[PDB]
Amino acid sequence: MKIKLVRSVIGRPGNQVKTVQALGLRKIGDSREVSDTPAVRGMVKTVKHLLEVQE
Amino acid sequence: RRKLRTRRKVRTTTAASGRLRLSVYRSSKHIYAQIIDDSRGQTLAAASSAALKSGNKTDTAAAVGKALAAAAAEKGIKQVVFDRGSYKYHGRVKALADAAREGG
Amino acid sequence: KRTKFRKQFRGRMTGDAKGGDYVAFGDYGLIAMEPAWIKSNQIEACRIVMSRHFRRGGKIYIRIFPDKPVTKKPAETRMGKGKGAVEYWVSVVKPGRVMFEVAGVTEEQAKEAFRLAGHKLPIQTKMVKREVYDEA
Amino acid sequence: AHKKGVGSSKNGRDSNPKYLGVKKFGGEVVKAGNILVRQRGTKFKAGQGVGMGRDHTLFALSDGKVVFINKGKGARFISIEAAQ
Amino acid sequence: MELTAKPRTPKQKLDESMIAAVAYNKENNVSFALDRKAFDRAFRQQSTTGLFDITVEGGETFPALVKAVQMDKRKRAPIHVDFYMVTYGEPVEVSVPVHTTGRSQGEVQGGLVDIVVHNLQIVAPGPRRIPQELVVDVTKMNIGDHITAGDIKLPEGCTLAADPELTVVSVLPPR
RNA sequence: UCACAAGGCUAAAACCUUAUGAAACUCCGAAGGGGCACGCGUUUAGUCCGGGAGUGAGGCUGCGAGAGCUAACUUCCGUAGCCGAGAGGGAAACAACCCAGACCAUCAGCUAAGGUCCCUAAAUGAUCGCUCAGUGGUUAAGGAUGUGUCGUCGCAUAGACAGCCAGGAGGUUGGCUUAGAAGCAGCCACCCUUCAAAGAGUGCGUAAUAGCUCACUGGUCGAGUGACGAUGCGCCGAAAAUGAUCGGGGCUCAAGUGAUCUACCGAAGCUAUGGAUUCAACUCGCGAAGCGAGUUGUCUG
RNA sequence: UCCCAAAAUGUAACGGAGGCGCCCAAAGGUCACCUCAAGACGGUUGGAAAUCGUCUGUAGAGCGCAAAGGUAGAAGGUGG
RNA sequence: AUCAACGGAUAAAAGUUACCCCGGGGAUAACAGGCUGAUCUCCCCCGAGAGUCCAUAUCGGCGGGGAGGUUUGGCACCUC
RNA sequence: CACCCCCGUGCCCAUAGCACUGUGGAACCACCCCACCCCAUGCCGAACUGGGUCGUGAAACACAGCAGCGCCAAUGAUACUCGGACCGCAGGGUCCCGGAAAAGUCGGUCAGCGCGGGGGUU
Ligand SMILES: [Mg+2]
Ligand SMILES: [Mg+2]
Ligand SMILES: [Mg+2]
Ligand SMILES: [Mg+2]
Ligand SMILES: [Mg+2]
Ligand SMILES: [Mg+2]
Ligand SMILES: [Mg+2]
Repeated sequence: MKIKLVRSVIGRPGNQVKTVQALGLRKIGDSREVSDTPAVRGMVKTVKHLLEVQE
Repeated sequence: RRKLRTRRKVRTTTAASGRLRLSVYRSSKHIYAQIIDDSRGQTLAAASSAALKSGNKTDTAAAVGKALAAAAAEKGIKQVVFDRGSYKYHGRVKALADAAREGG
Repeated sequence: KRTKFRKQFRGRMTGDAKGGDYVAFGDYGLIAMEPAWIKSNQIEACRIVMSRHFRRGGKIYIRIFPDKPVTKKPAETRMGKGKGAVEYWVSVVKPGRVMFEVAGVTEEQAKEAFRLAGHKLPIQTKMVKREVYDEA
Repeated sequence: AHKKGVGSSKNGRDSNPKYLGVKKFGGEVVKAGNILVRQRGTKFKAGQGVGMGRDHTLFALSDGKVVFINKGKGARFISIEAAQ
Repeated sequence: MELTAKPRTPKQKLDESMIAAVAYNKENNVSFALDRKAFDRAFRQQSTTGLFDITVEGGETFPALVKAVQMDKRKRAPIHVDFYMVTYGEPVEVSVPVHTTGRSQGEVQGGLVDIVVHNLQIVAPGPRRIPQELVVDVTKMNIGDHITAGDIKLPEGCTLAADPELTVVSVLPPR
């Protein structure tokens, strides 16, 4: 699953900032290839709105 | 009333004691004096009175207790918990106790 | 109007009507479209309006009752405690709740007595008819 | 000195520190002595290897694993399903 | 009356002039969705003491009687309908509208006819043998006259689900 | 449990049908939250000993409550964020709201929130609509043949709704009530005749009469006409003290406003190129740590 | 103690209510036994309740106190 | 041990200042401004009824919706 | 657990309960029977308790019928709500995404599962 940070963590709740950290994203634009497992899929759903998700 | 059975039956603290329980049906003249296992929904020993009462009906007292005590050793049983249904531990049932308390 | 026995004081919160049918007791009703606090005196004002219009008989069902106690500022301060037991009693009305219903009067007779009672109320209302048989 | 009253009526200070509730839950490891419930009456009644203090406190008799049995309110029990 | 689709998500119908529906008996309790406009013109006539056939888009005809309706509280508009599939030989308890005939001899002096029970629950009626109304003559009535349930003429085979000492129609005095 | 609406009923209390309200009511009951195990999977903190502190006046907003008038830029808790200690763009200006977290250099590029007539960067864009009030660019109860669009009853070429000519009853000055009350200051009823039709009666009127017309009927016209409601945009309601204005200019020959679609502008955000720092691992100098240099990743309000 | 208190714990106000500053030699220990409030119908001083009798009866009673939880398989009531 | 001001300063303790003094505070009141608008001022809806008759020529019970910021306040934001 | 039934005793403690109705006596159990003692009634063998039959199966119990009441209870829909995003000066409201009631309706039920001992298939 291709993930990219499109929105800033500033002004977003602690947990959502903590999730974006767990996904390995540090800057807006940071894109990475991601695992298709309940835990990794769950993190991505938890910051769904801050990310541009491919497939 | 029916509250007396459940009373003694509740004060018979099952698994904490470790012991097995000894039930009695002296409401009628066919006393059932059973050895019942705590955990398993099992009855181990037991000794009735219907199967040859020995003339006596209430005097059969020690007879059913002696029968039981002997049947206990045949299985190994040495540790017990007596449960006087609603029976005020005095005559018919007080003998059955001593009959088993001296027979093992 | 007021209640007979109680506790003295209360609070405040709101969300869409819980227990108000459409056609119970009467033939035509008066329903709230906005949330409010119906003062004892506004109900009394509506009742007398309807009672006068329907001269003799008595077929007015006031399905709402003022049970909530409201408080007041003696004159000044704040350097004291919680206040004014005896200010006014209220009925928490939420949109949908049937406040009043009439019987033994025509569509036209009822249209007006409700049009009149509406002018005395602190909220917008709608006049209604039958076809609601939910649970009996 | 006045003819009115001692202490002035209509108050609203007064309340108290207080604690309570469940301490150890369904699927937790317990050492013997470990308090698993603080309560008022007998919300939860004792079971296997679960004792009951003077103040209805439910504690572990022997080490193991906490198990909750919910028969339908009133008939509530905490037990220890010994690990070994 | 002609039904269309049946999905669990009502997002497709909600925006349009459609009302969600359900029909049950004990053997088939399928999902539904019909027209608001068509339902209303028909229901306003029928109610609980009437029935119409519902033919879902696939050619499947079934007779059903209305059990309960649930409308919006802020609006007058119905938002869901519960239909009950008809047997043919024996049904359930039905709510029948109680009506009045002829001017009372109690309504003259200063009285008024108070229909205390707007709809009556009736045990063992018979399906398609359901009376669309329940007319009660009131000319015999004076001021202080209570007509109980066990004083009402039911139409052939029907029995009463309510207590026979319970007031259905009364003539009320002035003020 | 306490409060409470309509009726039954009985000697009220109870009980029955219908119908409700609850912070200190609950037959029930979520979403969520918390403990623990696992990590089945991504991340990078944690804990423990010891040195040095500072801080114990917070502020606003959303949400959940109390106090208060369901006031305050009010007060007091809970909760999330920002300001505090936060520069940069946007919101005319403007701690806080929207976007976004500044290592340094560039006369490079893409975007965010916001924007694209001219002041002022970038479409006086494209399509179907709506609103002519400058609404947009001060709020309400209430009020309105304002325009747009869907609907629900009805009368209708067996000739309607409106204008036009003629008529409009007789009992009966319905009774009662009264100083009178005669279609019209107030109760009961709204029954009857004649018929193309006329209600013991709508509004006005004099002191009651009369008067002047409508409900209902016919002739001539000739076509749709009327009443509730729904909902979009607009109208009235709308009076304050130095000079006025939506930031201005100005805009409907939309630069207003609903829906859709690209394109461009736009920051200290992301990117390009160079360069420095922090930590870390990977090389080597040196008798050993330890510190140099050296790449690669990473960091720097 | 309850409510506020936002279904964990905790949480403020000169917010809403109300108690405590002792008592019990048995109102403790243990072993036995007992089972409540109320209502209908029937009866001596009586008669609205009382002492008696049958029929309904999770408890609508009690628990030295305030309230909350809890509780009749007793924590209620009686005795050695 | 009402050390009850209940983490309890001494074994041992009241007032007054317009004769007053110093260090501070806009952390905090009086004036004024500000925010608010209960109160205050005004206006509007409805139409009981008053008006020989006729609600509206005048007047408007019970009730309802706003405007203003000139009152008494609330709050405590710059200014001690 | 060859099979029927009964007496004890469990797990389960209303889908197990109540009402109404029917069958069972001399196997078992129930009343019953007498009591001076053992033992017992703040009075009374009511209950405990002792000795025992007969007489009956009345009462109690066990078992069976039944859907009048209890109890259990969907599907659909709504309320509410985590997260995303807005409207209104406000009380208050809306949209997207999962989660998801309560009450009601359809309907389901006069349970299911062990261990021991006693008596039957003449
Ligand atoms: Mg308003
Ligand atoms: Mg001031
Ligand atoms: Mg239920
Ligand atoms: Mg979600
Ligand atoms: Mg939300
Ligand atoms: Mg807002
Ligand atoms: Mg949803």
